[PDB]
Amino acid sequence: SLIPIVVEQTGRGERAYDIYSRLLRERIVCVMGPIDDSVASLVIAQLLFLQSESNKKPIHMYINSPGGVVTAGLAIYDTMQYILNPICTWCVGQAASMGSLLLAAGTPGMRHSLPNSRIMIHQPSATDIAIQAEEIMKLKKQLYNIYAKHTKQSLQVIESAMERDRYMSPMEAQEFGILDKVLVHPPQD
Amino acid sequence: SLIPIVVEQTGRGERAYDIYSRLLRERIVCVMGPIDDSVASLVIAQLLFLQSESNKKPIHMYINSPGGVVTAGLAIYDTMQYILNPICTWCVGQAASMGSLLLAAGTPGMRHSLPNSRIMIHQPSAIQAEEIMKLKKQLYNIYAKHTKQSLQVIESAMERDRYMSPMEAQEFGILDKVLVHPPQD
Amino acid sequence: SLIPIVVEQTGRGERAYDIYSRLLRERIVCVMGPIDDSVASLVIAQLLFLQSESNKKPIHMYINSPGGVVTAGLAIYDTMQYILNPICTWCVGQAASMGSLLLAAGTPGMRHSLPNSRIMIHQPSATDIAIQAEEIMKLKKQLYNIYAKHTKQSLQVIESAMERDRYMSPMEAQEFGILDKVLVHPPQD
Amino acid sequence: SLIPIVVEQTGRGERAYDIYSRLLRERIVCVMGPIDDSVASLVIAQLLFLQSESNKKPIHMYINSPGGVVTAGLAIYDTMQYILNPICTWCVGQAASMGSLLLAAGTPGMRHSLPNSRIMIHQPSATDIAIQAEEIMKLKKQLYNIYAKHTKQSLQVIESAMERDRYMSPMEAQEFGILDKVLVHPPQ
Amino acid sequence: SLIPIVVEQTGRGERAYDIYSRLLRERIVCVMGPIDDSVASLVIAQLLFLQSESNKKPIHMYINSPGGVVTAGLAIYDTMQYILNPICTWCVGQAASMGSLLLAAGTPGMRHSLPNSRIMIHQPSGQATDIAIQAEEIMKLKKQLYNIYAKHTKQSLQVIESAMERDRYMSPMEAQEFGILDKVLVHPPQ
Amino acid sequence: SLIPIVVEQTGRGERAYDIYSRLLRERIVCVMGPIDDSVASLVIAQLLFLQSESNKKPIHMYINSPGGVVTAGLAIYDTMQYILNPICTWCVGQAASMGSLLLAAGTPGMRHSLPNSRIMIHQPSATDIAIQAEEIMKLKKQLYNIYAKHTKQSLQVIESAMERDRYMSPMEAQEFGILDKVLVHPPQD
Amino acid sequence: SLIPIVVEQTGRGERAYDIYSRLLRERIVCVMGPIDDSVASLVIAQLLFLQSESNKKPIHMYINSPGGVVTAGLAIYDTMQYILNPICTWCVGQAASMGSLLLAAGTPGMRHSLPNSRIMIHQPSATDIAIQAEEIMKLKKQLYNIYAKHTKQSLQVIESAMERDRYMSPMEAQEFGILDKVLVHPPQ
Amino acid sequence: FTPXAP
Amino acid sequence: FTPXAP
Amino acid sequence: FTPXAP
Amino acid sequence: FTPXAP
Amino acid sequence: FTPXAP
Amino acid sequence: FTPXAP
Amino acid sequence: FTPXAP
Repeated sequence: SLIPIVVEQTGRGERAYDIYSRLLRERIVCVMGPIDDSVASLVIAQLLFLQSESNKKPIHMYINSPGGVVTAGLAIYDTMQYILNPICTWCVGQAASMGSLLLAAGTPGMRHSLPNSRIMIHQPSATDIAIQAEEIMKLKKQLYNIYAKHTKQSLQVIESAMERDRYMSPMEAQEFGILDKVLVHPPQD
Repeated sequence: SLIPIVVEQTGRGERAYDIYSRLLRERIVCVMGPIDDSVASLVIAQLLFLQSESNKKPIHMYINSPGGVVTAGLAIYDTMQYILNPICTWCVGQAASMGSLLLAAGTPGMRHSLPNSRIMIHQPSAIQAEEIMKLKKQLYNIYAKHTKQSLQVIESAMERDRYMSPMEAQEFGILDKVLVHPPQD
Repeated sequence: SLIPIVVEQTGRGERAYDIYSRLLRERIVCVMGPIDDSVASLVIAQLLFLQSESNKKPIHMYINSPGGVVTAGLAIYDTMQYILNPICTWCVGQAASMGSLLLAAGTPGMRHSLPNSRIMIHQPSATDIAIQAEEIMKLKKQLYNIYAKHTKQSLQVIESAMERDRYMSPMEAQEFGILDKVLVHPPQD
Repeated sequence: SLIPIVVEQTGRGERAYDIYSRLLRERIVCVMGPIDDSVASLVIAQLLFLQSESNKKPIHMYINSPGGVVTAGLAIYDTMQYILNPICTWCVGQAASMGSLLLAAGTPGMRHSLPNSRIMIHQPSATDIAIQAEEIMKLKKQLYNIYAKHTKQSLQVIESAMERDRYMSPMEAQEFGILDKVLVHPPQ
Repeated sequence: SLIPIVVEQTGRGERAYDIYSRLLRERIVCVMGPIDDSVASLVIAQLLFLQSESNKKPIHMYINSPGGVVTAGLAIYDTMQYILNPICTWCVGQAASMGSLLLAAGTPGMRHSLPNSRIMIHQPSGQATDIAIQAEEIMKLKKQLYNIYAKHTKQSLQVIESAMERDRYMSPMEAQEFGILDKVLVHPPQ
Repeated sequence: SLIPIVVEQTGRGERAYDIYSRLLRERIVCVMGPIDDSVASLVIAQLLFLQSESNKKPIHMYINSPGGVVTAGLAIYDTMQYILNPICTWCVGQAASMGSLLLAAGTPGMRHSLPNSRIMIHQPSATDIAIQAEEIMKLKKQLYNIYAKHTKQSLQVIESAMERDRYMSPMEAQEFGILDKVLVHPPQD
Repeated sequence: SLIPIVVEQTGRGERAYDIYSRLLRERIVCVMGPIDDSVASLVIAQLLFLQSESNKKPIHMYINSPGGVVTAGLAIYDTMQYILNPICTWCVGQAASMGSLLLAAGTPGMRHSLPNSRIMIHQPSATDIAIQAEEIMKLKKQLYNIYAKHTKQSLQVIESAMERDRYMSPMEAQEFGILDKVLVHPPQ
Repeated sequence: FTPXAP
Repeated sequence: FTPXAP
Repeated sequence: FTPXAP
Repeated sequence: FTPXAP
Repeated sequence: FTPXAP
Repeated sequence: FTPXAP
Repeated sequence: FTPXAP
């Protein structure tokens, strides 16, 4: 599909960006669709580049994603931890399995979602290779710990919620420790 | 399907655009074909961008879609609510399933169609059973608000496997004006 | 198939176009092959752009199509009505199904065809989503109206004829009221 | 098919064209391979553009085609007639079916071929949408008239000729009225 | 796959060419792989363009090809004859079927091969016609090939037809004795 | 998919690269996904380029990879041993099979992993031609000697380890000799 | 896949070179993967270009290849022989079948491999259009003769060796005569 | 679509 | 196609 | 999505 | 193809 | 990933 | 291939 | 690969 071109300001004399690179200029990183090693590669590159430009200004990570390869998803999460910047996460459409994990890992207070989004932690059912019984269990326990850490729930609560094959509303995900704000409109008042 | 390039005079020299980026310059956002996450994030990118260039100038969203993934469609809907601009919607060709929900979510009075369009609110016929249900009640509520019809009149219409004329769509509450030509005065 | 590049001494200096952008420059909108939503987006964009450059200068629409998606063809037809410009239509090769409905929707007296073209108003035995019986008929009936409007023929005469699986010579299409002059070479008056 | 870029020295410096766009600068229109709606689209666009630049300067159509969609061929043939320029047609390799109709339709005396090309007017086996029997017979007669008009032969001689499943030599094609000259080397 | 870019310097540089456009600037036409209408059209366009830049400067035709569509090869052959330029043909890798016809058609004295090339005059039983072809039409094409090889190898039609029956490749030395090429070159001479 | 364009400002006017070419300018070389002869040739090309910019400045290899074609990983390995520059390897996501061998081949003291990465030295049950049993054994013995050289473990310990079909936590890989440091956040001083 | 772009700084130094085009400036010809007629075109083109720029400055062939079409490989081989430049050959990954014939064919003294390469002269059990059996032995005898010239071994030794379905370590390859030096690090 | 969108 | 379209 | 991200 | 076309 | 690589 | 082509 | 090639 064709990606449109926008021209900005500007102190140089205009510039013309593809729409997505211009969103990069406002320090926004789109995480869209399934998460594989290529998506993780390009997200991590974008986080690193942004931090190199300013290890201080917030980075805004918009998530619409059904999940993906867990090791790729972990690669992103670890990058989020490592960089210094505050990271706002913004759920649009949905954030399921690995996508909901990246959402929960934004810096506290800065994890939002839109009103109609859907949020799943349950986990299908993938992997780059395959795979022993002990390794997939090892990988889940790594997700148990990360969800506990950021939702401030207990293991046995996280594990029980994950066994349930269902999606949460934005406000139910908030009560669980995944989100902080559900905005219909920009706030203040 | 090569897309053509047009010449513009601007404030300084002479810019060239592909025809779709030129239409974005007039704050027009084409929403054509099936709606999926890739399309969803393209429309939303254009919506956020346009608001950033003006909190206040209207955005025109031209629609010809047979629907799509409901969460990608909702993603766009929520972006339309959040954004502060007025949003004109304009049905060309057809607006079915999520397509007609985006048509309806324009700011009131600025929801139009051309005379020969078709509008469908019926859903076309992987997740658990309860979630398809929770997702459809979500669609019921959104249509309810913007049509000002009640919940039971929406759950009835969204069950008739049928299309409505533009004027029938106006009566129901989905759109406001039906235009064959620009208005007089 | 690479599109040829042409360069223009005017300018001003000199600019280069792919031959189709060069035709559009001059207000020619090419409608070739099957009509689907994508073609309709393109034609409609080209139409709206040309009108915004001048609502008075005529727009030439060159047709060589076997038909296509009914809703996309109506979408183009509606835009032709809504814009203010004169519309010359010019059938090259063939205009069948929605293709001939576009030819007939040119501004009266400005609907042409080359000598050996084939015009078919009969519908083939698609839509975007598979569709109910009552809805096909609604779509067919508005095909009857539109066709009756621009031919100055009665719904009954359009409803026959459209039942014949036939194709008309350009002369017959004229007598029937689909096009206005068939031209072998350009006229003198 | 990596199309090479050539650089030529026009006003007022040097510009770089792909080699086919460069041939279009010399008023040359290439008709290669099976002729369909897209081919007809580009060819017509070029003929329209070239007359737009001069309606007197000859246009050269280089043909190596085994045929194609009959309506698309007719679309080209009709725009060959409408435009006012003289048109040399030049056949390399083959002109068969609709290809040899375009060959035959260049302005008289200016229709050429190289010595080993093969020309067929027999129709194979067209059509974008599967068609009824009376419609394919109406097209075949449109072909018959066009061939009889430009070869100065009778409909009956055209018709029984197209029944023969054969190619002609460039010499035969010229005696028959499709070509004017067969050139091995440029003339004096 | 990826085609390299090279930079040359001229009275107006700098300048960047894709390596193949660069070789075309030295009047080299690469004829590589199976010959079909699209190759014949690209090759013929180069030939015409090069003669229009000079109808006297030689033109170098590097040929590594297993054969191709007969009518496409003949379009190339006929255009080699029609242009005025001396044509050097250079066979690298192989010239089989219509490939070795193009090899044999260079200007007499200017047809070369590298030493490990393989040359084949036999026709295959990878298409050889665009559309399906009657038996008399395929015999006419093969007689057109018979005449062309004979003219350029200075052999008799009988010697040609007998040779094309044999399903074998020749060495560059054999191909030279037979009249298909003139010089086998391991290294530049002198 | 769409590779974002970033603009740096250092700084004659401003130049623009795709984000990956921009990372290469910070001397980073990405080794993402399966290693085949094509990625071998890209990685090698980049290592050689950077060594010609500077023989001394370190080169950083970010590795997220499930392994790949043995001889192509050795081409990479061999190239990274041959250049003069120190090489920091950095494992995000996973380094399995030849991935983990490339992680292990960085300069001692300079091999890192993020905390949730998974490291495997088990080979899968990977070569361009079909090859005899004897030669498969020769390739594996080559792997044995390399891992032995870079962990400073014994051949028996290495051969015993690779027989087990399992991944390692980064901490276990550090204790084993595969890498030197595990980092959640940048170190102080 | 995304090929990185490098920006050069040398004098008038800008130009965004692609990474491979930039290696070509340094007189490096990459020969990666299986050799077919298109790879042979590209390699010859680079070789002929590099000599055109300097028929004295060395040229470097980096070879990682499992082999490929025999006549494409002989096309490259003869071009190496035909140009005057010294040619350094450098094997990373592997050089199998026609790949090691090109490796063995660089100028004596300038044939290298990294230490973990695999070198195979056994031919695999290949051809543009199928071939008669007398033809496949003609091609194979050409292989024998070439490998014999550059390894300085006897036809018996070569034939006996090519019969073994095995790969050689680079030290083994060196003792056989296929290459001259096996480098772990640059020498001093 | 002007007027009124835009 | 001129005259007359354009 | 400004305010507040950015 | 000159002379004569063009 | 700086500090330390780069 | 120079000399002699070109 | 320098030194020695190039």
